[PDB]
Amino acid sequence: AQELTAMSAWVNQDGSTLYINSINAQGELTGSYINRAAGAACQNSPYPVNGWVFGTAISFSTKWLNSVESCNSITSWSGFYINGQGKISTLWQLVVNGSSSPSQILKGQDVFSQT
Amino acid sequence: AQELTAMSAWVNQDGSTLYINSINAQGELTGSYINRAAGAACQNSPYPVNGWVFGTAISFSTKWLNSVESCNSITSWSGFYINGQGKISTLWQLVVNGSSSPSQILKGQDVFSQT
Ligand SMILES: O=C(O)CCCC[C@@H]1SC[C@@H]2NC(=O)N[C@@H]21
Ligand SMILES: O=C(O)CCCC[C@@H]1SC[C@@H]2NC(=O)N[C@@H]21
Repeated sequence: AQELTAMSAWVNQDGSTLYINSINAQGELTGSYINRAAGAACQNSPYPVNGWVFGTAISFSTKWLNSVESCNSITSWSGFYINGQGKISTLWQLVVNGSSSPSQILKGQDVFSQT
Repeated sequence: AQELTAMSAWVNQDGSTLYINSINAQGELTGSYINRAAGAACQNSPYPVNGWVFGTAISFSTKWLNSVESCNSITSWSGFYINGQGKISTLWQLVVNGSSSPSQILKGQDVFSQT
C-alpha cells in the first residue's frame, strides 16, 4: 500500500490528482493539485498545495490561481488515510472571494486512491 | 477596519486567536493559533498555521502538536473577510489521527473579529 509519503500521488473519484511533494519532520506538507472533475473550472494545470499530516490525519488546501487560470477561490480538504490499497477519505470546503455568507461555501466529499 | 494583512490578530466568539504572521505575494499565509475555547484541549499555547488568502477568501489550518500538548488532530478553517470592523466568518473541520469515517470529522462555525 502507498502511504502518506513525500512524492506520493493520489487520485480522486473525479480523476483529480493530489501530489504530495514533501512532508517535513513536523508534518508540514507541500504539494500540488491538478483538478480534472468533469465540467469544473481550473482544470488540467498545477495549483500549489500546503497542509499538515498527523499520523493518518491529513489536511491540504489550494488557492486556485496560477499562470493559466484563476477561479478566485480556495479549497480545503480534511481527511484521513486508510488501507492492500492506500486511500485518503476527505471532506472539502470551497470558499470564493467576495462571499457574504457561510452558506456560500461549497462542501463535498472526495476519496483519493494511491497511484 | 483591520484587513487581511501580515501581523494581524483576530479573535473568535470563544476567545481563540488567529495571528497572521505573513501573506506573501502569491497569497500564501503563515501564522499561529492559540485556542481558548471553554473546555477544549490544546489551550493556551501557540500552534503553527499555514493557508492561503485570495482577496477576501481565506483558508488556514493548524496541526495540534507543540512542545506543550498534542491533540493528535488537525483543524482547517475556510472563510471570508467582511467589514467599520473587520471580521472573518468561517466554517471549520477537525480531523483526528486514526479516524475510520468522514462522519468522525467534527464541523463547526467560528466568527473572528479584528483586535
Ligand atoms: O471552481 C473553483 O472554484 C475551482 C475548482 C474547484 C474544483 C473542486 S475542489 C473540490 C473538488 N475536488 C476536485 O478534485 N475538484 C473539485
Ligand atoms: O480538540 C482538539 O482536537 C484540538 C483543539 C481544537 C479546538 C477547536 S478548532 C475549531 C474550534 N475553534 C476554536 O478556536 N477552537 C475549536
